[PDB]
Amino acid sequence: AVVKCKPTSPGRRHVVKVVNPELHKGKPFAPLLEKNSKSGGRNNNGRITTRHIGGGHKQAYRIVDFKRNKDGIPAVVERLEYDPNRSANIALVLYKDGERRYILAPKGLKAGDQIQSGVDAAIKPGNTLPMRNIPVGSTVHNVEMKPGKGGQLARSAGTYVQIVARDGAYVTLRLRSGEMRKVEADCRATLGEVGNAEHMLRVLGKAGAARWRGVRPTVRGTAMNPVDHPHGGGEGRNFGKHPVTPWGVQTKGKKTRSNKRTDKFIVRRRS
Amino acid sequence: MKRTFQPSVLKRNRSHGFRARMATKNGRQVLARRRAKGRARLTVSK
Amino acid sequence: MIREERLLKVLRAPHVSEKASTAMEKSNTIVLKVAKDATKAEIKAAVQKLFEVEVEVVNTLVVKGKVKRHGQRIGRRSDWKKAYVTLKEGQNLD
RNA sequence: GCUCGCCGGAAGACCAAGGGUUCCUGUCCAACGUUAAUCGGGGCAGGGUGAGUCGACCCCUAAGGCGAGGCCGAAAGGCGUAGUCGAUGGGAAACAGGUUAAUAUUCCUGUACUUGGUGUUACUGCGAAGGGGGGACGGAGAAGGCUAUGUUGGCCGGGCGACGGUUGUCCCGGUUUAAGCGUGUAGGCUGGUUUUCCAGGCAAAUCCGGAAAAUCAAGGCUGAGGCGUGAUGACGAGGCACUACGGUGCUGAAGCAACAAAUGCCCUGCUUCCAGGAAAAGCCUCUAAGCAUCAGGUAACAUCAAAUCGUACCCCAAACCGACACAGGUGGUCAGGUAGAGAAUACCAAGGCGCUUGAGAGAACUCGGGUGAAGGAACUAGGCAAAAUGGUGCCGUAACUUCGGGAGAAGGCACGCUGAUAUGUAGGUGAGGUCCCUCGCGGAUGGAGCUGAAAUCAGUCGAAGAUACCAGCUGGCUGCAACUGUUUAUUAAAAACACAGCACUGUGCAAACACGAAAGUGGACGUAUACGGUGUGACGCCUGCCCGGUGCCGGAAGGUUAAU
RNA sequence: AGGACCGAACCGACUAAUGUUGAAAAAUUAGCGGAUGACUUGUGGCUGGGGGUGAAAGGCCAAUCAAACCGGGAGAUAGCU
Ligand SMILES: [Mg+2]
Ligand SMILES: [Mg+2]
Ligand SMILES: [Mg+2]
Ligand SMILES: [Mg+2]
Ligand SMILES: [Mg+2]
Ligand SMILES: [Mg+2]
Ligand SMILES: [Mg+2]
Ligand SMILES: [Mg+2]
Ligand SMILES: [Mg+2]
Ligand SMILES: [Mg+2]
Ligand SMILES: [Mg+2]
Ligand SMILES: [Mg+2]
Ligand SMILES: [Mg+2]
Ligand SMILES: [Mg+2]
Ligand SMILES: [Mg+2]
Ligand SMILES: [Mg+2]
Ligand SMILES: [Mg+2]
Ligand SMILES: [Mg+2]
Ligand SMILES: [Mg+2]
Ligand SMILES: [Mg+2]
Ligand SMILES: [Mg+2]
Ligand SMILES: [Mg+2]
Ligand SMILES: [Mg+2]
Ligand SMILES: [Mg+2]
Ligand SMILES: [Mg+2]
Ligand SMILES: [Mg+2]
Ligand SMILES: [Mg+2]
Ligand SMILES: [Mg+2]
Ligand SMILES: [Mg+2]
Ligand SMILES: [Mg+2]
Ligand SMILES: [Mg+2]
Ligand SMILES: [Mg+2]
Ligand SMILES: [Mg+2]
Ligand SMILES: [Mg+2]
Ligand SMILES: [Mg+2]
Ligand SMILES: [Mg+2]
Ligand SMILES: [Mg+2]
Ligand SMILES: [Mg+2]
Ligand SMILES: [Mg+2]
Ligand SMILES: [Mg+2]
Ligand SMILES: [Mg+2]
Ligand SMILES: [Mg+2]
Ligand SMILES: [Mg+2]
Ligand SMILES: [Mg+2]
Ligand SMILES: [Mg+2]
Ligand SMILES: [Mg+2]
Ligand SMILES: [Mg+2]
Ligand SMILES: [Mg+2]
Ligand SMILES: [Mg+2]
Ligand SMILES: [Mg+2]
Ligand SMILES: [Mg+2]
Ligand SMILES: [Mg+2]
Ligand SMILES: [Mg+2]
Ligand SMILES: [Mg+2]
Ligand SMILES: [Mg+2]
Ligand SMILES: [Mg+2]
Ligand SMILES: [Mg+2]
Ligand SMILES: [Mg+2]
Ligand SMILES: [Mg+2]
Ligand SMILES: [Mg+2]
Ligand SMILES: [Mg+2]
Ligand SMILES: [Mg+2]
Ligand SMILES: [Mg+2]
Ligand SMILES: [Mg+2]
Ligand SMILES: [Mg+2]
Ligand SMILES: [Mg+2]
Ligand SMILES: [Mg+2]
Repeated sequence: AVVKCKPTSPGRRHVVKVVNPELHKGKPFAPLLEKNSKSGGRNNNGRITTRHIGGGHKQAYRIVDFKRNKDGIPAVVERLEYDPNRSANIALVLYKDGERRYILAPKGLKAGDQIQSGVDAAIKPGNTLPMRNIPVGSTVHNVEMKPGKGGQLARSAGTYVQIVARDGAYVTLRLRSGEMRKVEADCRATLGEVGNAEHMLRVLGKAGAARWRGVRPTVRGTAMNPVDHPHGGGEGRNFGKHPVTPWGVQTKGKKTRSNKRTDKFIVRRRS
Repeated sequence: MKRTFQPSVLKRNRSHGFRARMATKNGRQVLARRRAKGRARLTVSK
Repeated sequence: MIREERLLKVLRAPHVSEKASTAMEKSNTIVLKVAKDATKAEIKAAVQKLFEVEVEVVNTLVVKGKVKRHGQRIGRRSDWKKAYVTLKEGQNLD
């Protein structure tokens, strides 16, 4: 439920919260946590590789089952939890033999439902089965690219991938970007759209709310000196040049994909 | 005002001390230069 | 058992002082200048054998040497170690 | 020595960092000290730092560093696994009193505590590099219970007043006491217990996790403070004595209650929010190989051990960083009275100072202030600077608006003291007494005593009652930027940058991109509701025409065209 | 509840005066802004010079920055003084 905030102060004027009352109001499950130390966008050389990353609230990492290998054993869903590590909410599930794991929460999943992986699983939102067992034309998420590698496609808060075709060893997918990609028919996928679909309806409202998420401010390139950026300089506002990166690569329109290994897997590009 | 030398013995020895010089190759060449010049205090280290 | 040869090298000198004269008559504690690497057990073993007297406890402290100037040349005296050796009651020592 | 003045959320006290003998005593006055100096942080000599509990070391890890092999690289070397380092965080335990010229939670007196050794005695499943638990964690807010501490009364000791009065509802001073041990309270959390079973916890497991069934609602965990003990002690105003006038010795009364009360404690709580809040060991537990009456295990008692290093002194400063005995800078802890919302501010206590040139004179001029006739911005680039406003309560408050604001708009009234209501009210606190009780740190009832606003009425004083310090000038029009924020350390704080938003574009994951000869790493333990780049810059209404040029994207028939 | 309000600590530096061989190689005095947050601070770490870092002033990188410092080529070169 989106909640428009009342304008008691500027900085609360434009805030829309996304309030989900079903999330667990307690501590997360302690065995599945581990330390997630921040980086600041800096590699092992100490240099800033990717800009604008730094600060933000401390975040513990939640070990999430993407591989989803407990086949045959049914699992009931204990509660839904908030995950700071990702945009989608996660679900704490309890198998029959007593193991607890975290999965990505699908759209219609709530506390108390039963999920089950494996080939003999039913087709309800939550089950995970190889895509030679999933009917053509259904919406799945948490899709593997390689069998047993773990789900890599359609993991962000409201995404999903449709299965449009199958020719023997491959299935053809309609990715969320609109790209048509071939994936082997033995890769696991999880039924239904992924949960937190109204995540994109939030508006942060103030500058500090982006600093809470560890997003340092972005200085636009024309506000610099020519030693700093190709856009920099000028006596006033001058931009008489084609828009490039800080490293002189065209940005408005120039393609950058240079992977000739995976070109056989791409049916059509995005539009 | 706050001036540029704010001393700390721990930071003085980790940065300029004896074992910090002997750790790397160029730091060992620093101690070879000071021995060739004949320094009384070969490093920072007390 | 501390070896008998080391126990002869532990003790250096008695320390004469106003505080040493006070501790001998009130707390019954002698003040000794000891070797610098000597520990408390080595002092207690040395005083109980070389002076033939019963030691209750030994407290030690290291005296840092002063910086003096002979003429105009700077210099530093040696660090030495000081022991407050409390004898048991009834025991007496010169 | 007596006065005077100054600080007193510090200009007092305790440390860390840093310094390194500046500490204490004797002695010296050349140099050093912005003067003299008998003095000194100066010279010279001597003295001074005492730990099983404080701290370090040590056990443990964070960021990070190093890194066997390894991978990579002309060489140097780079990265990194197992590991091993690395506190600023986790990990056993001591308090009170006394004492030195100088140290004390270290010495002494008193009373404790912890962890290891060995050794007997009783007891017998022990065992890890493994499993589990615990350690173990955010911001904000709300009270409640307390204590530190203060005030008043009582109590004890002293006093009866240089000048009117002062045997009293008078004045002065004291009224202190710990860790530990016992009690388990306010209060917080929690359903217990037994059996059966179990694709989980890499194997195992009695443990944890999960299924059952049965039974009991009441056990457990945490917990400030209080009370008791510690304590017939210690401390204690004063006296009594000697006096090197510094002191030293001796003796010692009362040692209670009420009320107020923290930013400290319960509280690592509770409530709530989204931005979703270290790790590892100690500690607890489970078994694996192993061990089989041995080892080990816990239990009592006895005994032994607890090393080494630091401990002086300054530490918002004359001792540290500033070349100086430099209006600078410097993290933590302690937080008395009166007024006050207050850690503001005024004056004070404890405590510490008067800032290492003075003495006169009382010109111009400069510096920092005070007041000013009449006028009141005529000054000026410009009300720069000054002056003015200033508190609380109540009344009242416009355009406009995103309905929150504007707004403390503006403007005005009241304000002291005394008495009465009421010898102190409403309220707070809550004793005896009585009742009840699973009996206690219990529950009612009960109101003594203490504390105590605020208001009305009456009176009264001054020129003036928010009387000092303290403490908004206000309104009208308009440019720009939405805002809070940011910036040229040291002439520019702005309309510049950032910003939420918006859009374009790239990017299918071994992602684009970036740092790297490379290995790799960041992006990201993320996956197109994601990430990078670029422009614009909340919000409202909107964003028109041009693809010739320059880019970019798509095309592949022809022309042209490299090595070969 | 709040990048909410008033206001000390604390952080900052808008205006004026002083000072300009200063008390001070940027400070004092009287005002001033922020003051639960994009806050501030201790300790330790990491990024290195055509490199870092930069809410972007060509700012900052040890009183030095349109390419730091130190040593070396080195007695660079100087139709100039
Ligand atoms: Mg960015
Ligand atoms: Mg942006
Ligand atoms: Mg920007
Ligand atoms: Mg610019
Ligand atoms: Mg350029
Ligand atoms: Mg122009
Ligand atoms: Mg033009
Ligand atoms: Mg002792
Ligand atoms: Mg010692
Ligand atoms: Mg000296
Ligand atoms: Mg002295
Ligand atoms: Mg002297
Ligand atoms: Mg003289
Ligand atoms: Mg002189
Ligand atoms: Mg001296
Ligand atoms: Mg300790
Ligand atoms: Mg490491
Ligand atoms: Mg090697
Ligand atoms: Mg390495
Ligand atoms: Mg270690
Ligand atoms: Mg520490
Ligand atoms: Mg520690
Ligand atoms: Mg002292
Ligand atoms: Mg463990
Ligand atoms: Mg908190
Ligand atoms: Mg009390
Ligand atoms: Mg009189
Ligand atoms: Mg009289
Ligand atoms: Mg009295
Ligand atoms: Mg007690
Ligand atoms: Mg001391
Ligand atoms: Mg002081
Ligand atoms: Mg000073
Ligand atoms: Mg002076
Ligand atoms: Mg006060
Ligand atoms: Mg004050
Ligand atoms: Mg002076
Ligand atoms: Mg005059
Ligand atoms: Mg005036
Ligand atoms: Mg006038
Ligand atoms: Mg007059
Ligand atoms: Mg007049
Ligand atoms: Mg005029
Ligand atoms: Mg004029
Ligand atoms: Mg003015
Ligand atoms: Mg004024
Ligand atoms: Mg105009
Ligand atoms: Mg602005
Ligand atoms: Mg502002
Ligand atoms: Mg400036
Ligand atoms: Mg300025
Ligand atoms: Mg990678
Ligand atoms: Mg712009
Ligand atoms: Mg246009
Ligand atoms: Mg065109
Ligand atoms: Mg065209
Ligand atoms: Mg083309
Ligand atoms: Mg605010
Ligand atoms: Mg600044
Ligand atoms: Mg000021
Ligand atoms: Mg304020
Ligand atoms: Mg410029
Ligand atoms: Mg500089
Ligand atoms: Mg350079
Ligand atoms: Mg150059
Ligand atoms: Mg040459
Ligand atoms: Mg030359």
